[PDB]
Amino acid sequence: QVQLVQSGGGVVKTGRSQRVSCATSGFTFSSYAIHWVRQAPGKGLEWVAVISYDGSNKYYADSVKGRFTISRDSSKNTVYLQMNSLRTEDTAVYYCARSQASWQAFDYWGQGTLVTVSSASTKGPSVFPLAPSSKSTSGGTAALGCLVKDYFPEPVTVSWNSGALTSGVHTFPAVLQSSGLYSLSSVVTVPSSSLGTQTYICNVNHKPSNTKVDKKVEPKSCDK
Amino acid sequence: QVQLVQSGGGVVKTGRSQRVSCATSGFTFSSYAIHWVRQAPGKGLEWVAVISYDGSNKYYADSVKGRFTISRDSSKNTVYLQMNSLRTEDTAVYYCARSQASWQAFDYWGQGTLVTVSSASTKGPSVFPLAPSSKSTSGGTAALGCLVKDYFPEPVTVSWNSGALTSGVHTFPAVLQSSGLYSLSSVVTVPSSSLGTQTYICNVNHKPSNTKVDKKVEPKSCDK
Amino acid sequence: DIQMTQSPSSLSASVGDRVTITCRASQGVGTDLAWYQQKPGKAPNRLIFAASNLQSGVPSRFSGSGSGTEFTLTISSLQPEDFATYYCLHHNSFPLAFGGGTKVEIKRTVAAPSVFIFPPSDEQLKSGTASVVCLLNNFYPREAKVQWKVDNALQSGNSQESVTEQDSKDSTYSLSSTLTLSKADYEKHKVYACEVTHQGLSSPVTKSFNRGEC
Amino acid sequence: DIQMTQSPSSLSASVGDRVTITCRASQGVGTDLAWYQQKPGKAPNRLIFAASNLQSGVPSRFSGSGSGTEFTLTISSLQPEDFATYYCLHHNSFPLAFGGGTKVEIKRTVAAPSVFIFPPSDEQLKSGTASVVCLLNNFYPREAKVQWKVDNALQSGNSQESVTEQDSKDSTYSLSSTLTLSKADYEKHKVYACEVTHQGLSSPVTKSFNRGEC
Amino acid sequence: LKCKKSSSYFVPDARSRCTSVRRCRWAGDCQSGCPPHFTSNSFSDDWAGKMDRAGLGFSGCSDGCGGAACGCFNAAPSCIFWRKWVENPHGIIWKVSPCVAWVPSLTDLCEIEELKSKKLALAPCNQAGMGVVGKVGEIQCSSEESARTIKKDGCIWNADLVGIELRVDDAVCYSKITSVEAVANYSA
Amino acid sequence: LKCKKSSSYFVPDARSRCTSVRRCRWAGDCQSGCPPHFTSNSFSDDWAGKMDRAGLGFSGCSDGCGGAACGCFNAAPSCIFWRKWVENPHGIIWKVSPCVAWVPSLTDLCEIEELKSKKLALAPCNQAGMGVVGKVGEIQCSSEESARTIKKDGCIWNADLVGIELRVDDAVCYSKITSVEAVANYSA
Repeated sequence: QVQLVQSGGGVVKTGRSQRVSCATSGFTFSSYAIHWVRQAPGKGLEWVAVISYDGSNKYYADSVKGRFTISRDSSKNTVYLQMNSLRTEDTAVYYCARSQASWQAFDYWGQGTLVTVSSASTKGPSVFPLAPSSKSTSGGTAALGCLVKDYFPEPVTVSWNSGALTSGVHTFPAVLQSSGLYSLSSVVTVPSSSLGTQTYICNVNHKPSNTKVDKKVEPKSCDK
Repeated sequence: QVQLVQSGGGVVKTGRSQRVSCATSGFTFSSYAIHWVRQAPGKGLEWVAVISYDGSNKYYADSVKGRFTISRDSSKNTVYLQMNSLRTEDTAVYYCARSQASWQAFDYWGQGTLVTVSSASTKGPSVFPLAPSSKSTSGGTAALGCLVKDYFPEPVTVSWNSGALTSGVHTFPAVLQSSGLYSLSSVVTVPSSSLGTQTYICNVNHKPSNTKVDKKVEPKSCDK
Repeated sequence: DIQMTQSPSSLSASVGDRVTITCRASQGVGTDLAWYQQKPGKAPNRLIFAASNLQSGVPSRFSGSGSGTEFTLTISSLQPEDFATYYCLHHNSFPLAFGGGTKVEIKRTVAAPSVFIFPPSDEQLKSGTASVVCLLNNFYPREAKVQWKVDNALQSGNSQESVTEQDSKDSTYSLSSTLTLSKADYEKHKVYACEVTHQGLSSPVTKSFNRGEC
Repeated sequence: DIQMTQSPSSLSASVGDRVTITCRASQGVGTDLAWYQQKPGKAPNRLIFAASNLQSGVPSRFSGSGSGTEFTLTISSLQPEDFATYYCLHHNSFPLAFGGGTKVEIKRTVAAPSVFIFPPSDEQLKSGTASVVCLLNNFYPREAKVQWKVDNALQSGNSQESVTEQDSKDSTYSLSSTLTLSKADYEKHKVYACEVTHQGLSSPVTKSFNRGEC
Repeated sequence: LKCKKSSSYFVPDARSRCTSVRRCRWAGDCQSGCPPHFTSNSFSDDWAGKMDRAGLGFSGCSDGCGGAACGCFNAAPSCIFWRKWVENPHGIIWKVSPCVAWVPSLTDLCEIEELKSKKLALAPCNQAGMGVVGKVGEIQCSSEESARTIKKDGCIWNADLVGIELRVDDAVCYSKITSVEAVANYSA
Repeated sequence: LKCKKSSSYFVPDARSRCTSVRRCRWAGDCQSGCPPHFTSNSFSDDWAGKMDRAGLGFSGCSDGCGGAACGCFNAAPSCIFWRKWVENPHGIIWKVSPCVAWVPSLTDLCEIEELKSKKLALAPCNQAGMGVVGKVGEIQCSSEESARTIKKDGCIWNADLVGIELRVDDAVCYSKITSVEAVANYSA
């Protein structure tokens, strides 16, 4: 069966270089063109470039033309996308896909190689509590969480009580603050009556900085 | 046996107040004077104050006279030291000890109840790595650690690999930086050959901010 | 340059339904057009090529048609997996181009959010910045208006929002709004409120706290 | 005001030894003087009162003596537990006052420190401050001078030191010095060294790292 | 005004075809996919074999459906080999001659003489030796014999003028070839 | 100059004694420490009872060692009952008169008349009714008869003028009593 295996993602400074690559089996490499399609986080698909069956024809989207290179190596069954003078917006999952003529639709996709382009630099997550009170008592069911602020780069995974509090949790997708650091949240609703008997601890994973963080969210007195 | 049980410690903002107390058994409480002595962190003993057999005479050192009060509650067998206009230097473990006359030597002591007086506020520990390399290879034995920097208030308890790395550890006393936050260190010796086959994780537990932090210490490339 | 516009940008529909997404181009693109199914954070799949050809192996309930500037993808009977984002691509000329996409979400009954507000933690204030958090919890449909008022003065620009995906058990979303302010601006005021506008609420709901009491 | 000086400020002695600590006052304190044994972070204990009375329950190998301004605490035969800090107190007048203290530790053969140097991490650098740490490890005696050199320029004032108590198993110490600088001052320079001067080392040991190769 | 003619080439009447055959894994072509010794100039003895083995055209292979549902026992993902090519069924040929300068008796115009009908025409065309998609001379032959059957030898092209799209049991050719006759009766 | 005498008191010639008896846990009184009904004016029938139960002085009790080497069967936490007191063994008394103002014919002067010898002296002294430690009249009796045997009835004092410290089988009196005699031979 037909397959295309990317590799080479990572973090990269705004302005620097990166090489994503796409190595294919299943078919006859030098009969098909290859395209790159990229997807910013939670955005649409965007077409990046394509190289013809023999490398003679290369065409580029208008947003990277003049900055990206596609190329191909008959012997390794591989296609390379070179990315120079990278900018922050270029951050995306880069999928490579097969196409027989260079102008036809793509059929088989790659799994994507993620590229994150930021002037930021690795930082650990500050985990804060979001403490319940009678300002979150909604029918004798209260809501409490962790605010995981000012880290880089994604992902951090937040879980509750080391596995035993799952139902009723929502961990929200990161935002990116003007700084270049991520601000995600994570919350659970439990019953008000357990708010005095039950301990609640979130477990944050930032393996991009080998950090691990446990936080106990305890009630606060907001009816003074 | 004669026994004396203090209580009432804690942290307090510079300028505010605190009350520690001493409750006695074994003897005839209101036949004995009671003394208070404090021990600043890693310092000598300093003599603080005293209340005579009946409260009628109280004497205070030159540094707390005008700021501390001693008093006593015959029915509860208690002596109280109230400490007002607290300052940073007053940070100490506070001991109470018996004396028959108001001027004799102390005989039986209390366990000490700790007072921390600071203009600071609760903070989590930033945990940074101390990575082994060819810059700490001393006879085929290398040293790796954690820097637990910029926290308040003590203690942080440090363990390694959640405990199965004990032999050869040195956990240092916290220092207190111009900032006002503690910079303790912690290190372990390992044999070099295990630096790639063995994982090393330090576990910093700071329950004063309900924080826990695991840090993975791995080698870095310094020979380029 | 050619521009592919999809509509509806997203629709909500249910199992057994018929679903029709329209892709529309700003120039002729003949029959050089294709349709893709993308389930979340996965590789898209080709559904349709030549604007009418069923990608080999895609179910017969899928069908494409059109030419020129109009194309219509049609699932006769939405089956539970057919929920995804759906994309059109025109390959009539270089550069190629995709459409915006149409997300096909689950339609369920109208449900109002629980709203909770969390003032900035003390450990966070102390370092120099305050993150006030508003939570709208377990609501449908995904659309909701969250405005922050500081002493009945509307704020503008200082918010970020974020929404969870349609939950696996009730088909309801949850929005979290993080209001980041300087510690000096946070302490300058007493009553902080997030005000929620939703289809499931007859008039907007306010959740507030008074800073000194916390 | 009376001023109590002990000496030696600290001594090293071994089992079976004879030990003599002297407390000295700046005025008469008669015989109103008392001697306390404090192991680290534990309850102080009273050994001697009236300058010469053995506290009820204290071993006979202890004895106090003196009067006026000089007092002598005396162990005839140091036993393993007697390692501790020892303090005098004069209660001749109010305010009472303690002496400086005498630490009596274990004496062992001379041993050289392992010396290691740790540069600041990226996760720390990038946020704005660099703490270089020098570690001196498993050595005796406790006395050691840690001088920081930045590009062959000796540093002064930006360090802290921190020493473990005499380890329970070999009688060896370990010092760590934390050198805090701004990231901007750290990045301005190439060759960083900590220089350890200790008796067990024939020449001062310098351990360095060069900023760029890491 | 007259055309100052540089050299000239031949264009065929190219009607684009394609074919594909699916062989099983158990076959002798197929091992863990497609032979690397199959290339854009290999042929299969199995194809709808009328094929002019000396002609301009392109080949390739891919794995297809393999299973107990696609013609080959044991559930083996099977090989599909395909050729997309151009052919000149009616022997039609046009001589194209670029005009280097127009001379009394606009840029990038060319005289296009039909060879049977000798009917003349004017249209834009590629310069000799450039299989540029879009203009007359996508396919350029160096000799009337080469254009008569689009010999692989005398004739050039891009092979992306022709697309193929595989299906289960046949495939679907596409042609992006600009037709001479569709540029040379409007300006004839 | 002459002395202006206000309300005047008597000072006894105080010698400080003290005593202790150790009863083990079982001598009735003794329990998980000392009985709470023993106070700073309690007496024991055991302390060598020549001592005046109508006299000025302070008492108390403590746990001692419990052990098979500590006087008590079973290693029992033992009671030590102790009384520290003052006494006037040679019956001497001084008439002390604070001088409110020096008057013609150095604050805090007082006449100290001895009562047998009629020996006079001038010295610092407490104002009447103040057992201020350090000064003549730390112990003040309000009557020549009370100064004669220092009754708790006629006399005041701070009881911290006498310190006691217990050992295994006795205790050691310490005395901070300023001797009248030692200020009234120097300033006689």
